Amino acid sequence: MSEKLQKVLARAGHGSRREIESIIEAGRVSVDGKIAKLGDRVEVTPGLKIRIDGHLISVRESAEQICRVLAYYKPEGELCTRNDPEGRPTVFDRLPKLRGARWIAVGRLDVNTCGLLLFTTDGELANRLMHPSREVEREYAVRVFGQVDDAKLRDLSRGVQLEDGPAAFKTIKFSGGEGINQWYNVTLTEGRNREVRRLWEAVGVQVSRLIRVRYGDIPLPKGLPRGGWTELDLAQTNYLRELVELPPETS
RNA sequence: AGAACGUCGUGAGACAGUUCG
Repeated sequence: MSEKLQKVLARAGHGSRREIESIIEAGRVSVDGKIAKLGDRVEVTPGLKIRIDGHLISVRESAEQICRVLAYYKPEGELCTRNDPEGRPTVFDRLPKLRGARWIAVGRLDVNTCGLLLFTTDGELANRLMHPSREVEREYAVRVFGQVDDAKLRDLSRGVQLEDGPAAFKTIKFSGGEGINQWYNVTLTEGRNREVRRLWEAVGVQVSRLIRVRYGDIPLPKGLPRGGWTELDLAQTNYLRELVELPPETS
């Protein structure tokens, strides 16, 4: 009943897992006064003393960790990265400051794509939401141009061959016309690169606009400005946890 | 082949990884 040291320290807000591995590898991290090595595990208990460069780090048990969730209306022009080699804007730039924890992005969006991005302090929740084993729904509003008929919708639902293998939309619903364009709401239960655009392209349809409008049981909040965040309340956080079989928080 | 982040994993490697660039 233990965890890799870098998992614990990342949860505590002291860097990413792999960043922390570098610090461990450099002999800078100790447990109970003894230098830790890469791969070491610890069991968080009240008296455990983990230090980085001699400085004590306050840590928490995994199951008792802070589980906050934000809904963010990700705007075009921001990257889903914590460290862009080129220094371009990121989705983390305006999120509220946290100590003793950090925001984890639940998946990524393309820079030029708008829509809902969840963040959470709880990396178990994050992975359970992202990993396709639990088949969490991602819903997009898609504006397309091209011939579409029920046969095409059938093909997209039953599986088409993409460059990186078979893929299918889980649901597809016509949501309205506009000009020489139609809107559809579609869902996927995985998240391959540009998958929504590439599915439509595979059946000869081009995508002019693409907005992520729901992740799991959390819709893009009504009235949330583009580029704005809002924090989910306890009930909503618990609903999201329950979706991926995590127990509810009481706080 | 340029990166990020989670999750497993005494470090060798992994995921039904994530709409990265």
